[PDB]
Amino acid sequence: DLKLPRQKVELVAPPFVHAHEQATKQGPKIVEFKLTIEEKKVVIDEKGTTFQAMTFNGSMPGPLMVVHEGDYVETTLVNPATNTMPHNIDFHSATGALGGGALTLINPGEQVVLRWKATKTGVFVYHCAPGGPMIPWHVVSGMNGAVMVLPRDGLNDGKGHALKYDKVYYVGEQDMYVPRDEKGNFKSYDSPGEAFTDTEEMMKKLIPSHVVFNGKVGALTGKNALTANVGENVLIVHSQANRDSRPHLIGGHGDYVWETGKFGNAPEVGLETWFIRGGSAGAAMYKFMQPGIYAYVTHNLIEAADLGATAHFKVEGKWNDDLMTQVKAPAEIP
Amino acid sequence: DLKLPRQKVELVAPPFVHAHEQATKQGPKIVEFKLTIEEKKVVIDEKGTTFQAMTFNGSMPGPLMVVHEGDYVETTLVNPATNTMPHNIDFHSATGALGGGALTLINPGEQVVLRWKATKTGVFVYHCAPGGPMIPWHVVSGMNGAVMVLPRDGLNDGKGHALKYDKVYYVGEQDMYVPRDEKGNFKSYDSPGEAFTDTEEMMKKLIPSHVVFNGKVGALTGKNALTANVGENVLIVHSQANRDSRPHLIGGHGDYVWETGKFGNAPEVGLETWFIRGGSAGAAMYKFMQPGIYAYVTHNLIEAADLGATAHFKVEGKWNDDLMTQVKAPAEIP
Amino acid sequence: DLKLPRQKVELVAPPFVHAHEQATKQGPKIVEFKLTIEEKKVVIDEKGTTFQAMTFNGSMPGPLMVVHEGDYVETTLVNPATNTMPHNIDFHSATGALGGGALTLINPGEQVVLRWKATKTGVFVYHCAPGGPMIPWHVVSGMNGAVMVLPRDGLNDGKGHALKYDKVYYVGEQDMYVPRDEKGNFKSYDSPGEAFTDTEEMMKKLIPSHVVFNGKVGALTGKNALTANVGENVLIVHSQANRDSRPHLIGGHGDYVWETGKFGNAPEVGLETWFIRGGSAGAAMYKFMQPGIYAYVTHNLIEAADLGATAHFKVEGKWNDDLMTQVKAPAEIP
Ligand SMILES: OC[C@H]1O[C@@](CO)(O[C@H]2O[C@H](CO)[C@@H](O)[C@H](O)[C@H]2O)[C@@H](O)[C@@H]1O
Ligand SMILES: OC[C@H]1O[C@@](CO)(O[C@H]2O[C@H](CO)[C@@H](O)[C@H](O)[C@H]2O)[C@@H](O)[C@@H]1O
Ligand SMILES: OC[C@H]1O[C@@](CO)(O[C@H]2O[C@H](CO)[C@@H](O)[C@H](O)[C@H]2O)[C@@H](O)[C@@H]1O
Ligand SMILES: O=N[O-]
Ligand SMILES: O=N[O-]
Ligand SMILES: O=N[O-]
Ligand SMILES: [Cu+2]
Ligand SMILES: [Cu+2]
Ligand SMILES: [Cu+2]
Ligand SMILES: [Cu+2]
Ligand SMILES: [Cu+2]
Ligand SMILES: [Cu+2]
Repeated sequence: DLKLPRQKVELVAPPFVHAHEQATKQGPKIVEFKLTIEEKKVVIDEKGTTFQAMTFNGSMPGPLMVVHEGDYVETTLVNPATNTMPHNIDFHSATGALGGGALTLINPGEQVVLRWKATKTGVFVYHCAPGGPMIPWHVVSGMNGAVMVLPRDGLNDGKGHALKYDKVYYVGEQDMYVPRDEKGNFKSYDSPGEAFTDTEEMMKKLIPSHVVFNGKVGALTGKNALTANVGENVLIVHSQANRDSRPHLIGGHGDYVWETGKFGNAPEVGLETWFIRGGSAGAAMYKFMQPGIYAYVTHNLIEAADLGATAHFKVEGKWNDDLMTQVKAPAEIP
Repeated sequence: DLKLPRQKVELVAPPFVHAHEQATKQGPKIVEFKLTIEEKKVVIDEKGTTFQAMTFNGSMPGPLMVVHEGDYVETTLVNPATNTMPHNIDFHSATGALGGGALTLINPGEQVVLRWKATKTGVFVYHCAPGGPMIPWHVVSGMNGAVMVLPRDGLNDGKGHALKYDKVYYVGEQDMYVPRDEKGNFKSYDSPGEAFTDTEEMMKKLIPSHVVFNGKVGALTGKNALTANVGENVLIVHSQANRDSRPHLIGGHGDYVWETGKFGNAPEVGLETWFIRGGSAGAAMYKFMQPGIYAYVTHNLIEAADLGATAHFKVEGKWNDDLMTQVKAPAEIP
Repeated sequence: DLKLPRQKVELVAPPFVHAHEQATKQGPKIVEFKLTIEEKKVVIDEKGTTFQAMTFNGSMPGPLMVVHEGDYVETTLVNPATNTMPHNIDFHSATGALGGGALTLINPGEQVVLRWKATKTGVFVYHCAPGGPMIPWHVVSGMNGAVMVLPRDGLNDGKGHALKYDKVYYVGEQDMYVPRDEKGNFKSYDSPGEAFTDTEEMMKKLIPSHVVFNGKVGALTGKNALTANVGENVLIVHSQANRDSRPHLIGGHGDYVWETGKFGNAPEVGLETWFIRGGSAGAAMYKFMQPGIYAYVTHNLIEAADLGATAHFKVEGKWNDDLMTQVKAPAEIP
């Protein structure tokens, strides 16, 4: 029925985001994406703890999909025979059939093609949701990502002005539940199925062992720190499919923040810390003013420093002594 | 002193809501309600776990009371001699005397009549609050409900347009704390008083055993699923008197959401997931676009799927293939 | 370089706030503050539990600093040789160098002078953040306070009207993690260093033993209840540097609330309960209408009643029977 132009997107791994337009002169298109599910054992911390992950496209989070209002998003979801479990996909951006979940349940060896019309603007979670107790399990095993639906005129501040970002990053936060043995060491398992009983028991107690960005402690640091230059406006999309978070850029602010993540609402301005409700994505933009290292955290600092939820930015440019200066370096008290 | 017309309301059990006007040509009235407290042992899950509940009018949540701005709400609170504990009522909608709590403490065998002027619009929690450690205990035992204070002109979108709902449901969410024995089985108790010591010990650790809607796992499913038709605008009032929640309609959205619950503020639009602060009620309206089953959850999916916090909607009407379609059913990967 | 007038502030202990102007005709100044760090063992509850606290200026929270937009805040941070640990300060109001933390690390025996320009309006957390796992530890040991950056025209309602408070209080909420011995009694320690291992183990489990205002159970009660008169507009600044909170004034409302705490955004109106994201300060103003006792709580009522997070207001004036009246005192049921 649907006679619109087709455009393929090459997805890229988080925290990066596939190339896209903000404001566009294009009309509605059918935008084609492929997600291939991968179950895999991964390392989640610097001590070598392992984890039975379940992923879209091999990453935690799944990649960010970007379209415009009124596009049709046509996803080929692939569950190779090398996986063990059925899977599906639920888009919080979509209308009907449990977000798509009721139309996309696929066994290992199968694929399905779902299309949904992008009638709601904002950033939104997508996640697997097979049914029943498998829903939380697949999500907290890593099977969640996000999609961004931009207005065709790009972003605005609510107050008629365009808000154009120079770059965008996607920070997906994952609560993980790794059981411990009697000795107190984290357990390792041979399969997701073997991990399930212990993992569910822990899940129901509601306290994660790890809270990470991009799948692992320290993922968005060192070589893989986020970057910017003084003067650049950076959009940071943050999602959490199961559990609340409170993002904060240490040494910066949220200049324009959509904490509930939906562009039909004006952004709030000048925030210190914002709030991502579990089951949602939000977004914050900041124009960097100072060079140096920043930490981007959830501001439960226990989670940030001790459970894994810290990213860095390394920012280039000239220090601004008007905004901040060390008037007197550390010295002995007179 | 107060010479206004009197109107009696027949309360109805949640999730339903007693008949009322949205916009009205009536002026202020004294609106009369009766709440009769019932302490009772109830079943809270499909395994037969029992629970020492304390209720207004026999239900968890207590029933939704609906009035208009500037009405006077005159409540006869009754504590029959068949109960064991003192009780009272605190309305977050009311001004003075700890919300009414300091004027309504009644022993078994007593009743009291409190009137308060509805000067604040929105949805609001009411709950028992006897004093001290009994406050949390009575609340988490089930002694909470909500009241809705509508503008006399009905609801609006902030942007001069009326927002008229076709039906309203009240979802009261309850965190419950049922201790376990050494074997790991939930305990049963002969009285609320006998449950108290174990229950308080658990409460202070801040992790519920169950998180339910309408008093029990699965209460708002099967026969008792919520219903709608494609084209109907449904208001969903959600309250949580003690603990945060993050509502989400799976396959839908919050078209207009007052997550802090107060109609003096414009609604937010197009939300995926919203946030009910513990100690509050909020409200979301959605116009259904697709038939079929929806789940309405808190989007901590562990809580939703594993601890009890899932409702269903069954929606009648015609499927819209423009909004969503299964382009290719599950098939073997080529 | 900076040739502006200098003004010294004499800080005062919370919940009080040093004298300041709301609207002002002054231009930018360099506003001088001194904070002297004190590590000390304190009592945190009415049972005599002790706690290894780390403080700015001897108090939990640290004192509220008040300036205006475009002022420069020049803080002398002093770490006397009588302390054991290094410390620093991070202002969420400031731009660059991890909020100042990267420019203020001082060993016992040292002091440092940091200046930052107040370019963001609102209430903001400040806290110590030495590095790594020490960050959460110093914060949850008490090393956090707040700063308020007022517009030069004072506060407004977003809708061109001034919002002038008659008094302001600062409620700093502290999550505390005091381990228990095998017997189940809270442990005491001879030094912060000796407390660290047990305290970190508990911290990572994310459940506080105590949640207090102004450093101790019952701190803002009795002699030290907050006060008001009917007719007075009271601003209540609330901060939580590590963990969410949901403030509520029992028997009142938030007439004007900036829950995210930033004055570039209009306040919300008529709230029952608001939400302070961990890592932030927010503010609520209320004009008292009724005399008597109010409780100001976090509306996790377990936390409020059982873990320490209750303050009182004692309010003088004339009871308003229009707003609320006891129509019939407790009596036997007919
Ligand atoms: O930022 C969204 C917010 O801005 C307002 C204007 O106050 O509308 C702007 O954004 C809309 C969505 O992009 C545009 O359609 C509109 O033309 C533009 O003024 C609000 O209505 C909206 O909530
Ligand atoms: O939806 C509430 C929001 O709308 C505004 C207009 O932007 O006011 C509307 O609602 C008021 C409350 O019902 C009415 O009194 C008013 O006349 C109407 O325009 C905002 O002021 C308010 O925050
Ligand atoms: O309350 C802040 C809110 O109000 C608006 C008007 O709707 O702006 C007012 O506040 C600004 C900050 O103090 C002033 O600069 C402005 O002149 C005044 O109208 C909004 O723009 C703002 O979000
Ligand atoms: O801003 N520091 O946690
Ligand atoms: O929207 N699904 O959890
Ligand atoms: O408002 N009482 O918890
Ligand atoms: Cu899956
Ligand atoms: Cu979901
Ligand atoms: Cu009671
Ligand atoms: Cu209450
Ligand atoms: Cu310190
Ligand atoms: Cu911080």
